[PDB]
Amino acid sequence: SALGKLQDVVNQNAQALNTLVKQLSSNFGAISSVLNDILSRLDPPEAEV
Amino acid sequence: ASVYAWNRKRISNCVADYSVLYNSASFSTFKCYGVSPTKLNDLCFTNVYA
Repeated sequence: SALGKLQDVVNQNAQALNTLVKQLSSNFGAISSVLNDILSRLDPPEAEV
Repeated sequence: ASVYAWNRKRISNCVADYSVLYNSASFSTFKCYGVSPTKLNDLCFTNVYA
């Protein structure tokens, strides 16, 4: 842990990217977190919402 | 069946042809919730309950 500053910087960056990827998999108050299933499980007008 | 004794059948391990239901049109109400009502309900389902 002598180079702890650089390790902290890369860990913060990795945590930010991992958080972004995890947020990508989010319901966000919809029916599902995947959009292809929304397209296949709804007609285009309802799906737009 | 009567309303209180609602009868449940499990549709398992068979392919389904949902399009006869859609094109029959004799069905008075064909309202679909959560699944598409534009004849796009032809998807892989683990369990189908009638």
